[PDB]
Amino acid sequence: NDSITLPCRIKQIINMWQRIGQAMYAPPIQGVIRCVSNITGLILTRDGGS
Amino acid sequence: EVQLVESGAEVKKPGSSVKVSCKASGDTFIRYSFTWVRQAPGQGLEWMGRIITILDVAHYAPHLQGRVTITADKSTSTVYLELRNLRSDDTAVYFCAGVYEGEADEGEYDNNGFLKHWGQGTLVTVSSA
Amino acid sequence: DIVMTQSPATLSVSPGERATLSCRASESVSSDLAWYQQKPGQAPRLLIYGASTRATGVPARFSGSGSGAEFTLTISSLQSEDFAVYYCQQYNNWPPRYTFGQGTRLEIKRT
Ligand SMILES: *[C@@H]1O[C@H](CO)[C@@H](O[C@@H]2O[C@H](CO)[C@@H](O[C@@H]3O[C@H](CO[C@H]4O[C@H](CO)[C@@H](O)[C@H](O)[C@@H]4O)[C@@H](O)[C@H](O[C@H]4O[C@H](CO)[C@@H](O)[C@H](O)[C@@H]4O[C@H]4O[C@H](CO)[C@@H](O)[C@H](O)[C@@H]4O)[C@@H]3O)[C@H](O)[C@H]2NC(C)=O)[C@H](O)[C@H]1NC(C)=O
Ligand SMILES: CNCc1ccc2c(c1)C[C@H](CNC(=N)N)[C@H]2NC(=O)C(=O)Nc1ccc(Cl)c(F)c1
Ligand SMILES: *[C@@H]1O[C@H](CO)[C@@H](O)[C@H](O)[C@H]1NC(C)=O
Repeated sequence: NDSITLPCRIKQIINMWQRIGQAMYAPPIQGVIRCVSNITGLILTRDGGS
Repeated sequence: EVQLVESGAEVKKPGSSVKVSCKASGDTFIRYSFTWVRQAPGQGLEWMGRIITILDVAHYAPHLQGRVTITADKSTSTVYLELRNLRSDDTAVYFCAGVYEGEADEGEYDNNGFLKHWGQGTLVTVSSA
Repeated sequence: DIVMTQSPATLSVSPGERATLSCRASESVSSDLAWYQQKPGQAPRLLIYGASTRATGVPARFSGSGSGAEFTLTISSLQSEDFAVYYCQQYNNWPPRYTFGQGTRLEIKRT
């Protein structure tokens, strides 16, 4: 029952999703950061072919 | 690292406006911040203000605010300072400084404040003669 | 207005000896301070950043520490080319309003 891993970075200059813009924020916090979820759906896209 | 060459020293008549340059060379240009600091002969250091390239935004000093203007240009890899209403009380030596920041182009950035590399420091004489 | 002051107004000490300097703040500046030495007429040099660590490519005989409003730098054993004026500088506040210290003159303790 092995798992999968993914290389998650933390950014600081992002393109806002509310508008057409760009934002900055402070560097990350000092300490341990955890986060638990469970994907329940997703978004795909076809590919024009024959 | 990078190297910061400057322009040639200058003399300006009072009540004028001065422009001064500083060129950097040695590495990818955006990934470094920049700052301008000056010193009168044998005195402390006068923090003038700084600029962030990747966003191209500059911050200025409170009691200097109004007659200052920093600017940059990613094409030619240079930095310009301009100062307005020249007054003889500002003859001094000037320095352009920088510091690495991180993978800006990929959205990483840490906004350091201190000053790693340094230039020589041009000299500006504002006076009657 | 946040203001720092160097101390003493002048330190003097002979070779083989240690120098001690203390920078003074007006509020709590958590870990934002830096130390540069300037030989007269020369481009200054970065010694301590983060107020707790040493630069790269620099002799290990320097070290500082401190917090709150009191900071310090000490060098245990002077050498022949450590004769320069020394400045402390903070970069804490945002929006950025940075400021520089006074600077203290350092020459040998010798008659
Ligand atoms: C999908 O839904 C889930 C369910 O909520 C959600 O997961 C939750 O995510 C958040 C953030 O990722 C988690 O919240 C953190 O939880 C830790 C754990 O706290 C323990 O102790 C508290 C004490 O009261 C208990 O109540 C609690 O039950 C836990 O046992 C908190 O400690 C975190 O607070 C810290 O982080 C904040 C970030 O700013 C700080 O501001 C805050 O002050 C705390 O900081 C302190 O610790 C820091 C650690 O470095 C330190 O640096 C600071 O200086 C300070 O000392 C935070 O509340 C939450 O636990 C998750 N729930 C789970 C896993 O069940 C997902 O996020 C959501 N999906 C998405 C995409 O968001
Ligand atoms: C065919 N593609 C259509 C398409 C493509 C790209 C984008 C849109 C539409 C909308 C938006 C454009 N407007 C803008 N960028 N201001 C842009 N999306 C975003 O910027 C965006 O999701 N940011 C974002 C940041 C942080 C988090 Cl946590 C996050 F969950 C999301
Ligand atoms: C997915 O995780 C959330 C948060 O822990 C939890 O409330 C939810 O019950 C989980 N999935 C389901 C549908 O059980």
